[PDB]
Amino acid sequence: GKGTPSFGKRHNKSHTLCNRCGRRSFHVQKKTCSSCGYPAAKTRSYNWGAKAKRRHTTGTGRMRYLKHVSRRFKNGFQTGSASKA
Amino acid sequence: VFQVSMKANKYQIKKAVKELYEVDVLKVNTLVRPNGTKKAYVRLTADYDALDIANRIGYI
Amino acid sequence: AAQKSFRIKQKMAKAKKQNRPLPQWIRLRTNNTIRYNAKRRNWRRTKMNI
Amino acid sequence: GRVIRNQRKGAGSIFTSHTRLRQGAAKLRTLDYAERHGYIRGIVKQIVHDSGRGAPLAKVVFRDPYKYRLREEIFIANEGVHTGQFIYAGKKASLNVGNVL
Amino acid sequence: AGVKAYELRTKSKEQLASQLVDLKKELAELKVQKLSRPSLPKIKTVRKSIACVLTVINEQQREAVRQLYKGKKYQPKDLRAKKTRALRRALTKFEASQVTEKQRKKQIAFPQRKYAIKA
RNA sequence: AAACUUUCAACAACGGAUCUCUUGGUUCUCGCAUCGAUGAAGAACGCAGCGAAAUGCGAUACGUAAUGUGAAUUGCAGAAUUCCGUGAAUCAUCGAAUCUUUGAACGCACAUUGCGCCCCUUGGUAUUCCAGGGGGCAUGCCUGUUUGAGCGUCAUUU
RNA sequence: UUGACCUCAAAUCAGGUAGGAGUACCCGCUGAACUUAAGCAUAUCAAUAAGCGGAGGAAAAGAAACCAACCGGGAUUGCCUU
RNA sequence: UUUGGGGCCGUUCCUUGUCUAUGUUCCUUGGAACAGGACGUCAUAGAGGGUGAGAAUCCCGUGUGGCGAGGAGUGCGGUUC
RNA sequence: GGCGAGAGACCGAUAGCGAACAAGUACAGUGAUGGAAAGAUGAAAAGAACUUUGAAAAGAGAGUGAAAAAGUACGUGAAAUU
RNA sequence: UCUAGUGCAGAUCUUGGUGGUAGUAGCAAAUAUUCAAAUGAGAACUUUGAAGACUGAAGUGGGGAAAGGUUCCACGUCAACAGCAGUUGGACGUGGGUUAGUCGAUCCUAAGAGAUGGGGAAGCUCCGUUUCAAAGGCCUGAUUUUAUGCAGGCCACCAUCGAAAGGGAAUCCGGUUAAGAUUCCGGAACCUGGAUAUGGAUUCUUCACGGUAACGUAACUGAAUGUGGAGACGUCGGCGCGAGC
RNA sequence: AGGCCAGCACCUUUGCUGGCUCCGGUGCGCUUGUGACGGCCCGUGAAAAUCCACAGGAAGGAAUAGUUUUCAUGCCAGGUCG
Repeated sequence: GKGTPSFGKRHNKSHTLCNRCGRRSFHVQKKTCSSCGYPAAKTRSYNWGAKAKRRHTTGTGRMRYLKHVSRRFKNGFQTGSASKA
Repeated sequence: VFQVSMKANKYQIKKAVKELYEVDVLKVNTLVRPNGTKKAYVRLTADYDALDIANRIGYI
Repeated sequence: AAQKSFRIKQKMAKAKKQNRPLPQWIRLRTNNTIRYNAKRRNWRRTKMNI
Repeated sequence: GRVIRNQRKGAGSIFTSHTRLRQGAAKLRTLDYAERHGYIRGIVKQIVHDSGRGAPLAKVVFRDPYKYRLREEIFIANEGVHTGQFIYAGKKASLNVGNVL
Repeated sequence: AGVKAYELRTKSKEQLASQLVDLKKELAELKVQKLSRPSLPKIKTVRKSIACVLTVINEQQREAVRQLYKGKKYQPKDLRAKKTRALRRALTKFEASQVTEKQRKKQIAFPQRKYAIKA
């Protein structure tokens, strides 16, 4: 009964949600995410996990500041305001 | 019966009602509606009348 | 379960607000390519995995 | 070939000692000044069974000479020791059973 | 309809607070009218008017504090320049134009003369 | 002889090839150098008069302000003084702001929307208790300040 | 006694600073095997991939403890070539 | 024998707005003319796109120059202390 | 790689980036990771009033349209198979 | 003329699609259904009533943990699903719904995990959890420039996380809804924390009396420090007693 | 209160009024809790928080008035998540 009845015995989550990635990879008994490396400082990445990088990298989100960075570089990082020509 | 921020608590609700509606409030029972919101059942003293102040507000 | 956590309940509420069909005025708008919802989710068929 | 049992035994996740019911480590009183220049009296208050150990233990109690305090020790009981029993530890102590000469 | 930032700027602080509480009460009225009714956009006009009011107030306070900290160093970390981490951590044109008096002498005595070559 | 099987054609079907398209991709070239403790990348949850998503945004929530244009948005509804004008608009531009809870994440924690300490202030007849609001408390290191410790050590006391 | 010094410390002390991300190129460490050898162990794949640390718009290098043996040249990088 | 520093206007660089010619004449077909035909125009503009079908000549643009606005700035040209 | 521009004896929706579309999406897996399919009505919705049969869906007429041999199971509409 | 991703019958080829087999195998465990009425276009199955049967309290009953997530309840409703059917449904559509001082989490620590100091490691990070560390806060106040210093005094564990079944402060009845209730309504209680007034008690023998005693009481000063108890505990046997049945 | 019954009323919100709700017995009975004992062990069968008491005697207080708030009564509040 290594198959079906054991799958019936299967009901306790090894993994739950993580607060840095939100992916349900936070091993409770180790206290680590299997995807971001929480609660470590760094973010978990590998150059064999190219797809993983591509999935979790810059630009898959809002870039709440970084789009405006390039706009602002174009305008030369200016202070002040307009003058009502 | 009010719909309420998830950041709020019973002291806040009681004081806010006393201010906005010029009433006194006996007790407060809150819950989280599974649409994500908070709901508050707010019981006053027997002095005031909830019907009166609700059809004063302009809902009924 | 009954004894649950607020995060779970939060995600559940969001799911419940997602689980309903398209608006037909969106079906009416200009240049529209949407006919139906395809992010639709039913407890019998697929689980959230949370 | 595998690593074998005697080698796994040294990491010891499951081979560690089951150290719950053990009343403490059965060490003698510390050798401070009273022991190495005179003697000092304590009292065997209670003999008990230590788990994993076939020899019993004797919760002895002394007094602190430096403070109003009652530092309790754990001795391994010898044959003849009983409750309420005065234990004399030190250098000029007398040679009877239970003493720490 | 709604409100106008220029006349708000002419108005004073307490006038703005009164405007704000009025708008908020009106918006609560509008939400009960909304649950009674099918549709109501006047609530959206109200929303953006409240937003502009709070914006104006913020600008007034920040300008007060700017002209308070004026002409001295150590102004705070939300009235300073935002430019970028690296540019803030960079040198100044002063600190980068600093020289040894030695190199200043060598400059002044032997600078790149502007010459030309035909005859 | 029919029926049935098979074959061919016409019409109808299943199905989605062929043809013709094309806001995409790929490759080459040119040019510029711009993330973050002043809190990033990312994540979660939430915001529209009527939306689930996408895109946008953060309780000032498909956006505010400011500037420019110059009268639209549009699926519906509504709005009109907003039209010879400090002014429409899912407009463009963008120099002032907001920037929920998190995250290098920084009061201590975290499978808890958990538990504290300090300052200012308000109420409850309250330095102490309770609650509300506002502001704060990470670590390592640098320079400097103040308070120090050590017969490590100097002098000078009587 | 009082005041210095030396060294070591503490403060929610005054001011600042580093951390993380991205990583095509760049500086370094670390470090394989499949493979080729018609086998295979040196060797080769490779002073490579993976892993780790750290930067910029370029980096690194760089004004010779150099090349040379000439009638001598003259920082560095790079292209052709050798 | 030889020397320094600031201002201004220009100029350079960046960003960027706006203006800058020519047929929608006739006939046939067609649902529609951008097609065919006839007659013409501009062209330092016949590149490209759009519009009911192959559109230089309908629209945006292109080409040509022009007129501005805000920034960087010592690169330098004149002027001033 | 990032930001912005231009080009091609390139691919033309089983091709070309995995992704021309609400694609790193739905979905699977405890998890690391894996990872799709799916473009075209018509110039314009003018997207079929009205009558009739039917419980209705739909049908037959009518009508729109240049064309329903264009009816959201929509450009054309092969074959297998029927 | 140039140039190629240039010609398919095959590759247990790839992707998609389609067939014959074939209206076939088969839809057969769990003792079992029937009569009428109503609805509706339409009833073997929906609803009601009547009958016959079953589970038979170690149950097909009533409530929960893990998990699931809104399936809960209602109204409408049958294109797809419910391997027949369908007027029904855990389906489709639209809404509504989960009320706590006393139930739990939160607190405690267990096995254990894991920072700091320090030490290793090229380095991601490893060891270790009181360690070769200068590792802190508790109380009375003293002043009445005045807030909180200075007066003292005290102590030295020396992070934190870890159980919704362990330990643990305290709530019961009746009623009520479409769906909730030890939560809401009514009534009747208890606990913690913080304020405070009266009564009561006690005292001129200044901090209580009685009792031979076991010990009793409406209360009836008591800091630092220290000792002790409860928390705090196996299993089986038979006996007694109690509660409910 | 709740439960069992009776009576009189009405489109109806619909009730309204009355009574009873008593006294016992048994048991190796079932389940469960508990008490005092016994038996078993080379097995003797968690910890901490928290609470209380005691020893001790710092300190503080009465008389024209004090001391006490572990006695009684009285006042306020009791969050967050499920």
